[PDB]
Amino acid sequence: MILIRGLTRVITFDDQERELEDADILIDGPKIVAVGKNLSDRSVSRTIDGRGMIALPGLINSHQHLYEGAMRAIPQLERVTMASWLEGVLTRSAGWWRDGKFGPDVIREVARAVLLESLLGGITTVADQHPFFPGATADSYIDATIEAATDLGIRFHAVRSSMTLGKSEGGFCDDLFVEPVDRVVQHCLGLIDQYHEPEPFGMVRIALGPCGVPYDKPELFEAFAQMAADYDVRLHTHFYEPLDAGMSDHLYGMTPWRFLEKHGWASDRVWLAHAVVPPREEIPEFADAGVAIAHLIAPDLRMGWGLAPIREYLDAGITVGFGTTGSASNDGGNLLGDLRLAALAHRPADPNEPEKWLSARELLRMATRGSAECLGRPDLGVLEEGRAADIACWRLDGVDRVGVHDPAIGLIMTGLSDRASLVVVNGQVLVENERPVLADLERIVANTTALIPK
Amino acid sequence: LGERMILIRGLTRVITFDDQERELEDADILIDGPKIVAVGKNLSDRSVSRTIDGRGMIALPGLINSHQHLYEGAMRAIPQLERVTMASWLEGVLTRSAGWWRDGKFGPDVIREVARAVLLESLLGGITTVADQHPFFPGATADSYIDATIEAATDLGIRFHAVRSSMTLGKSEGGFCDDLFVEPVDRVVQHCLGLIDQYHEPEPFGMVRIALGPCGVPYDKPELFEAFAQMAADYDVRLHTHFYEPLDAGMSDHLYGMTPWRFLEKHGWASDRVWLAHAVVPPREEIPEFADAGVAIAHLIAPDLRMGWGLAPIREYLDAGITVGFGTTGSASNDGGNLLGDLRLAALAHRPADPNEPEKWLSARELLRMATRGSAECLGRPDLGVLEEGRAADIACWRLDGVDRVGVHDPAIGLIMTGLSDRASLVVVNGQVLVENERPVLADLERIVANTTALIPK
Repeated sequence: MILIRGLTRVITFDDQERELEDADILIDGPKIVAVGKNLSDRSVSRTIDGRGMIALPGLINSHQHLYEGAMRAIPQLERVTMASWLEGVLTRSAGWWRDGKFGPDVIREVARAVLLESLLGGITTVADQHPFFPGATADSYIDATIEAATDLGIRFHAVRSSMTLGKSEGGFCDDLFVEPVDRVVQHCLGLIDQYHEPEPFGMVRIALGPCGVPYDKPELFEAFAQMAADYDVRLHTHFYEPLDAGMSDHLYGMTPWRFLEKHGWASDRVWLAHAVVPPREEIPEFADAGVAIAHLIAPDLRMGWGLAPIREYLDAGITVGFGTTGSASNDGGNLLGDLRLAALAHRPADPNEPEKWLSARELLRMATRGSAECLGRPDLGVLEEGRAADIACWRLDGVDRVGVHDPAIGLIMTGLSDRASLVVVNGQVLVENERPVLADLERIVANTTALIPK
Repeated sequence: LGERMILIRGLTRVITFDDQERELEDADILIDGPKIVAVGKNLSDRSVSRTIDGRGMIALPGLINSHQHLYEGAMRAIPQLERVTMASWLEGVLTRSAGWWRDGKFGPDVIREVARAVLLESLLGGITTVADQHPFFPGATADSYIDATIEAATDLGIRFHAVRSSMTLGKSEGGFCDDLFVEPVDRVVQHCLGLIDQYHEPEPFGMVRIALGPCGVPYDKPELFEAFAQMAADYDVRLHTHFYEPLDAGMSDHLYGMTPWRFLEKHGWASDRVWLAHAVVPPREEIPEFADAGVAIAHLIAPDLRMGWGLAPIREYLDAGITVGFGTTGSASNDGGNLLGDLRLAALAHRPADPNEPEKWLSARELLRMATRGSAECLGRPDLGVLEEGRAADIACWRLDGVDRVGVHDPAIGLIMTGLSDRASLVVVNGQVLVENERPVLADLERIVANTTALIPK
C-alpha cells in the first residue's frame, strides 16, 4: 500500500465536509483504505511526505474537447460571438480532416498533451466530447482519445457526440456536417460494447452526447434515452445557451427543457452543460427531475454569454459540477485556474448581497464531488475509505502563498501557478514534484507539436 | 560601448510595444549596463560578456504593477473577508492593520519581510516595477513603512515606486479616517519632502521614486490635494488617488456639492502629472474631460470584481485616447500579486457587457500593453515599458514550449489565454538578471519564505 503522511490540510468533501490537519491518506491498489491522523505504515510499500501540502479529491473536468488543443490562441477566433466561433472551429476541423492533417495519429497525440496538462493541473478524471469535429467518427477519434488516456493512466469518460440536424431542416449545424441518426446510434452501441467499464473504479466509460436541441434530431434524443436505460450509461447535452430558447420555440414550439422532458431526458441519468439562461420557473423542475449541471465559466465569459444562475441551482439542491470546455474556447485545460474566474466574476451580479456569491469551498466541491455526480461516479470526488484513490495535492509553502490564512481559499485566490505537486489516479502516482513520473514530458511536447496542423 | 554587455539570443517572439507596435521573430536583445542597446535579428556579440539562449521564449517589456499594498501580503485568504462589500472589507483591513500595529506585531522588521516576499513573487511573475501604496494601514508613517519596503525592494533589485498615502479628513468632518488616526496636512507634507530628499532618483533609469497619494476625495482634505499639486510641480513627482469607486459621487456631493472630478479639477489635480485608481463609475460626459486633462487611469480588474463593483469602461477610455495601465492592488483584495494572471480575468470578464459587439472587447495585445507601456505612462516613466534602444533593460520572458501551451498559434494571445502557470522564465531589471529558469538568481527563496512566514501576525 501507499501512505501519504503529514498532509498539512486534507479536504474530504465527505458528507460532514470534514477537513483534517497534519493527517494521512492510506492507499491500497485502486482504493483509499483510510483518512486520518497517524495512520499505520505496517503494510506500506512506500510513504510519501505530505508535509506542506493541501490534499483534495482529484479534480474532475466534466467537459473537454481534446481535439481543440490544436486550436489555441488563433487570432481570428480571439473576440467572436458564438456563431462566428462555431463556424471558424467547424471549418478548421473539417478542412484539416479533409486535407489529411487531422488523422487518428494526430488526435491521439493532441489528446495525450492535453490530458497530460490535465494531470499536471491536478485533474484525475476527464470527460471528453467532440461536438465541433464533424469527421470525428470517420476519424476513429474516440479510439484514439481512449488510447492516449489509457497510456497516461488518467481516468476517462468518452462522450460520443454528434450534430444530426442539418441546416436544411433548421439546424445551426449545416448539412455538410451531419450523420444519419442510425449511424450515430449503431456506432454508440459498438463503443459501449468495446470500451465501457461499468464496475466501481472503472477507468474508461462511454456516455451519449447530442450537441443540443438546436443541433440534433428529436429521434436521436429518444434513441439515446432508450440506450442509456438498456446499457446503464449517462446522457449529456448542452443546455440553455443564449440562442437556444428561440431556436427551440421556432423548430418545436417549446422550451429546451420541455423538449428534453418530451424526449426522455428529464431524468437522473443526465448532466447538462452551461445552463446559462433558463427561465427561473423551470429551475425547481430541474431539481425534481434529478438532472445535473456543469458550470463552464470560462467559455460563458469568452463568448459574451454571462453568468449562469449557480446560486439558484445550489439553493434548489441541483448537482453542480465544473468544466473547462475545449481549448478553442478557454483556451487552456486549467480547471483550478478557471475556479478563480467564477469566484470573482459572479460577484458584480449581486453587489450588495455577498452571501449569494460562490465561495472557494463551494467551487472546489463543484470541481470534485459535483463533477463526480455529473458523471455518475459515486466512487469518485471524495477522500474517504472505500472511494477511488484519485488524489490531487498542491504545495502551500511557496513564496507566492506566504500570508495565506485559509489554504482552501488560498488555492483559488492566490498563486503564480496552479501546477499540482502530487497526483494519484487509481492508486498510481502519476505526478510528483510537479512532474510526470511515468510520462516523458519533453518527448510528448516535441511529438505533439510536430503534428499540430500548419 | 562596454565589454560587459549581455545578449539574449534567438527569442522566438519579441513584443516591443514601440510606437510602431513592432514584433520580431527569432530575434535578439542587447544590453549594456542599465539600458537596452539594440533590438533585432543577428545582433553582434563582439562587446558581449554573456549570451543567453532565448530560444522557445516570448519576450516582453517587464510588467509594471501600478498598484500594490505590500502590507496586505499578511492578510491573504482570511475567511471573514472572503465575501464582503467594500464597507465590511475596509473595516476588516483597517481593524487588522491598526490592531496588529498597536499590538506590536507589525513593526518595520515584519513589514520588510512581508514586502520582500511579495516583491519576490512579483519578480517571479515577470513584474519588474512595482508602485506600492498604504491607504489602509493608518500607522504606516509612524511605523517607518516606506523605509522598510524600500529596503526590501533595493535588496531584491526590483524597480520601485513608493506612494506616500494618507487619510487626512477625520471622522469628525465626515471621513472614514478616524480622529485617532488623522495626520495634520503639514506633517504629511513634511514627511513627503523628507522621503523625496532621502530616496527619490529622478534621473533616467532611477530605481526608487516617490509619489504622492491621498486615498481619495471622500478621505482627504482639499488642502492636501493643493499642497501635493504644488509639490508635484516643485519636484516633478507623480500624483495618485483613487477615482470613481462606487459611492464616491454621493460622498463628494454631500461634502462639496460637486463631482469627484470637479473637485479634482478645482484643486489642481486635472493634469498630466496624475494617475487614478479603478475609475469604475464616472459620469460618461466627464470622460472627454479626463482625456483633455491628460490624466492616466489604472485598471484594477481583480478588486473591482472581488468587491462586486463591476467593469470600468476601459474601452471608452482607450477610445478617448486616455492612458490605461494595470495593477493588482493589495493581497487582501486579490488575493495574489499575479498581474499576468489578472489580465486573463479582464480579457474574459468585460465580454458579457457587450455580448454582440466583440470589437469592443479588450484584446490580449491591448491588455499586455496596459501591463507594460500603459503602467509605465501611469508612473511617469518614459524610460520603461518598451523594448527599444535607449530604454531601460527591464525585460520579462516566458517559455512557450510547455505541454500546456502546445497548439498555441499566437504567443501573445497564448500568454493570456493558456497555461497552468504564469511563472516567468527570465527576468531582467536595470540590466541585472534576477530570475532565470524560473528561479531567483540572487534571492534565497527558501530562507525568505521561512523568515516571512515566522513573522506574519498570529
